[PDB]
Amino acid sequence: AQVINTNSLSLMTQNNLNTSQSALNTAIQRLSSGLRINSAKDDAAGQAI
Amino acid sequence: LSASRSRIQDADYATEVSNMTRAQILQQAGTSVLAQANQTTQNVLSLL
Amino acid sequence: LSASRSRIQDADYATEVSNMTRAQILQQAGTSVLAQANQTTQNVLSLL
Amino acid sequence: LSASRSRIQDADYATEVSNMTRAQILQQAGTSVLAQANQTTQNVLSLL
Repeated sequence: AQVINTNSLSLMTQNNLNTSQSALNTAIQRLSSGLRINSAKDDAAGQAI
Repeated sequence: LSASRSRIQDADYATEVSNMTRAQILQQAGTSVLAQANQTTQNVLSLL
Repeated sequence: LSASRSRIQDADYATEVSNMTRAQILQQAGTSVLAQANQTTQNVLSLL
Repeated sequence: LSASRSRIQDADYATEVSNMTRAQILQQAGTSVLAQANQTTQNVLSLL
Protein backbone atom coordinates (compact mmCIF):
# COMPACT_ATOMS: atom_id res chain seq x y z
CA ALA A 1 0.00 0.00 0.00
CA GLN A 2 1.27 3.45 -0.93
CA VAL A 3 1.91 5.07 2.44
CA ILE A 4 4.15 8.10 2.80
CA ASN A 5 4.17 8.29 6.59
CA THR A 6 6.87 5.63 7.12
CA ASN A 7 9.34 4.11 4.67
CA SER A 8 10.52 0.70 5.82
CA LEU A 9 13.00 0.02 3.01
CA SER A 10 15.39 2.82 3.91
CA LEU A 11 15.28 1.44 7.45
CA MET A 12 16.47 -1.95 6.23
CA THR A 13 19.24 -0.47 4.12
CA GLN A 14 20.46 1.77 6.95
CA ASN A 15 20.50 -1.14 9.39
CA ASN A 16 22.34 -3.10 6.72
CA LEU A 17 25.27 -0.75 6.03
CA ASN A 18 26.72 -1.12 9.53
CA THR A 19 27.74 -4.74 9.13
CA SER A 20 29.91 -3.75 6.20
CA GLN A 21 31.49 -0.80 7.97
CA SER A 22 32.60 -3.02 10.83
CA ALA A 23 34.60 -5.33 8.58
CA LEU A 24 36.09 -2.33 6.81
CA ASN A 25 37.27 -0.95 10.14
CA THR A 26 38.97 -4.15 11.26
CA ALA A 27 40.63 -4.66 7.87
CA ILE A 28 42.07 -1.14 7.78
CA GLN A 29 43.25 -1.45 11.37
CA ARG A 30 45.19 -4.68 10.91
CA LEU A 31 47.06 -3.60 7.78
CA SER A 32 48.45 -0.38 9.24
CA SER A 33 49.23 -1.86 12.64
CA GLY A 34 51.31 -4.71 11.27
CA LEU A 35 49.90 -7.56 13.35
CA ARG A 36 46.76 -9.51 14.07
CA ILE A 37 45.94 -9.28 17.79
CA ASN A 38 45.44 -5.62 18.66
CA SER A 39 43.43 -6.26 21.83
CA ALA A 40 42.05 -8.98 24.05
CA LYS A 41 38.86 -8.79 21.99
CA ASP A 42 40.27 -10.85 19.12
CA ASP A 43 40.82 -13.87 21.38
CA ALA A 44 41.91 -14.12 25.00
CA ALA A 45 44.02 -17.27 25.05
CA GLY A 46 46.45 -16.35 22.28
CA GLN A 47 47.43 -13.07 23.89
CA ALA A 48 48.46 -14.77 27.14
CA ILE A 49 50.58 -17.41 25.42
CA LEU B 1 8.40 -3.04 15.70
CA SER B 2 8.31 0.15 13.64
CA ALA B 3 7.06 -1.80 10.62
CA SER B 4 4.23 -3.36 12.62
CA ARG B 5 3.18 0.01 13.99
CA SER B 6 3.08 1.36 10.45
CA ARG B 7 0.81 -1.48 9.41
CA ILE B 8 -1.66 -0.82 12.22
CA GLN B 9 -1.56 2.96 12.01
CA ASP B 10 -0.89 4.53 8.60
CA ALA B 11 -3.27 5.55 5.82
CA ASP B 12 -3.33 4.43 2.20
CA TYR B 13 -3.74 6.99 -0.56
CA ALA B 14 -5.49 5.49 -3.59
CA THR B 15 -8.41 4.46 -1.39
CA GLU B 16 -9.04 7.92 0.01
CA VAL B 17 -8.52 9.70 -3.30
CA SER B 18 -11.18 7.51 -4.89
CA ASN B 19 -13.55 8.07 -1.97
CA MET B 20 -13.05 11.84 -2.17
CA THR B 21 -13.89 12.00 -5.87
CA ARG B 22 -16.94 9.84 -5.31
CA ALA B 23 -18.09 12.18 -2.56
CA GLN B 24 -17.72 15.32 -4.70
CA ILE B 25 -19.82 14.04 -7.59
CA LEU B 26 -22.79 13.31 -5.32
CA GLN B 27 -22.57 16.84 -3.92
CA GLN B 28 -22.95 18.39 -7.35
CA ALA B 29 -25.74 15.99 -8.32
CA GLY B 30 -27.65 16.73 -5.12
CA THR B 31 -27.44 20.49 -5.60
CA SER B 32 -28.75 20.28 -9.17
CA VAL B 33 -31.56 17.92 -8.18
CA LEU B 34 -32.56 20.12 -5.26
CA ALA B 35 -32.98 23.14 -7.50
CA GLN B 36 -34.99 21.07 -9.98
CA ALA B 37 -37.31 19.67 -7.30
CA ASN B 38 -37.59 23.09 -5.71
CA GLN B 39 -38.98 24.82 -8.76
CA THR B 40 -41.93 22.39 -8.88
CA THR B 41 -44.91 24.23 -7.40
CA GLN B 42 -44.66 27.19 -9.78
CA ASN B 43 -46.92 25.26 -12.13
CA VAL B 44 -49.97 25.59 -9.89
CA LEU B 45 -50.18 29.37 -10.36
CA SER B 46 -51.04 28.88 -14.02
CA LEU B 47 -54.26 27.24 -12.89
CA LEU B 48 -55.92 30.44 -11.69
CA LEU C 1 38.36 10.17 24.65
CA SER C 2 37.92 11.80 21.26
CA ALA C 3 36.09 8.73 19.96
CA SER C 4 33.71 8.85 22.94
CA ARG C 5 32.92 12.53 22.49
CA SER C 6 32.21 11.93 18.81
CA ARG C 7 29.80 9.15 19.71
CA ILE C 8 27.81 11.38 22.06
CA GLN C 9 27.85 14.45 19.87
CA ASP C 10 28.08 14.16 16.07
CA ALA C 11 25.30 13.63 13.53
CA ASP C 12 24.48 10.90 11.03
CA TYR C 13 23.47 11.80 7.48
CA ALA C 14 21.28 8.98 6.14
CA THR C 15 18.70 9.51 8.88
CA GLU C 16 18.55 13.26 8.29
CA VAL C 17 18.27 12.97 4.51
CA SER C 18 15.38 10.56 4.94
CA ASN C 19 13.61 12.83 7.40
CA MET C 20 14.04 15.89 5.18
CA THR C 21 12.58 14.08 2.17
CA ARG C 22 9.57 12.74 4.01
CA ALA C 23 9.00 16.20 5.41
CA GLN C 24 8.97 17.98 2.05
CA ILE C 25 6.52 15.59 0.41
CA LEU C 26 3.96 16.21 3.16
CA GLN C 27 4.35 19.96 2.67
CA GLN C 28 3.45 19.76 -1.00
CA ALA C 29 0.50 17.47 -0.30
CA GLY C 30 -0.79 19.84 2.37
CA THR C 31 -0.73 22.83 0.05
CA SER C 32 -2.68 21.00 -2.65
CA VAL C 33 -5.27 19.74 -0.17
CA LEU C 34 -5.64 23.26 1.22
CA ALA C 35 -6.50 24.61 -2.22
CA GLN C 36 -8.98 21.78 -2.75
CA ALA C 37 -10.75 22.42 0.55
CA ASN C 38 -10.89 26.16 -0.08
CA GLN C 39 -12.71 25.56 -3.34
CA THR C 40 -15.46 23.76 -1.38
CA THR C 41 -18.11 26.36 -0.71
CA GLN C 42 -18.62 27.43 -4.34
CA ASN C 43 -21.63 25.17 -4.86
CA VAL C 44 -23.85 27.06 -2.41
CA LEU C 45 -23.84 30.16 -4.61
CA SER C 46 -25.11 28.16 -7.59
CA LEU C 47 -28.11 27.24 -5.45
CA LEU C 48 -29.02 30.92 -5.63
CA LEU D 1 33.95 -26.25 0.86
CA SER D 2 34.04 -22.46 0.53
CA ALA D 3 33.34 -22.69 -3.19
CA SER D 4 30.37 -24.98 -2.62
CA ARG D 5 28.77 -22.80 0.03
CA SER D 6 29.15 -19.83 -2.29
CA ARG D 7 27.36 -21.77 -5.02
CA ILE D 8 24.45 -22.42 -2.67
CA GLN D 9 24.07 -19.09 -0.95
CA ASP D 10 25.17 -16.02 -2.96
CA ALA D 11 23.01 -13.71 -5.09
CA ASP D 12 23.67 -12.71 -8.68
CA TYR D 13 23.54 -9.13 -9.94
CA ALA D 14 22.42 -9.12 -13.58
CA THR D 15 19.18 -10.87 -12.67
CA GLU D 16 18.35 -8.53 -9.80
CA VAL D 17 19.11 -5.34 -11.71
CA SER D 18 16.88 -6.50 -14.56
CA ASN D 19 14.10 -7.43 -12.15
CA MET D 20 14.34 -4.01 -10.50
CA THR D 21 13.99 -2.16 -13.79
CA ARG D 22 11.09 -4.27 -14.97
CA ALA D 23 9.36 -3.73 -11.64
CA GLN D 24 9.71 0.07 -11.62
CA ILE D 25 8.31 0.66 -15.10
CA LEU D 26 5.25 -1.42 -14.26
CA GLN D 27 4.62 0.69 -11.17
CA GLN D 28 4.67 3.92 -13.17
CA ALA D 29 2.30 2.49 -15.78
CA GLY D 30 -0.09 1.31 -13.08
CA THR D 31 -0.22 4.72 -11.42
CA SER D 32 -0.94 6.57 -14.66
CA VAL D 33 -3.69 4.14 -15.64
CA LEU D 34 -5.28 4.37 -12.18
CA ALA D 35 -5.50 8.14 -12.54
CA GLN D 36 -7.04 7.68 -15.99
CA ALA D 37 -9.64 5.30 -14.57
CA ASN D 38 -10.58 7.54 -11.66
CA GLN D 39 -11.16 10.59 -13.84
CA THR D 40 -13.51 8.66 -16.13
CA THR D 41 -16.90 9.05 -14.48
CA GLN D 42 -17.16 12.86 -14.68
CA ASN D 43 -18.84 12.67 -18.09
CA VAL D 44 -21.93 11.23 -16.40
CA LEU D 45 -22.42 14.59 -14.70
CA SER D 46 -22.74 16.23 -18.12
CA LEU D 47 -25.99 14.51 -18.91
CA LEU D 48 -28.08 16.39 -16.34
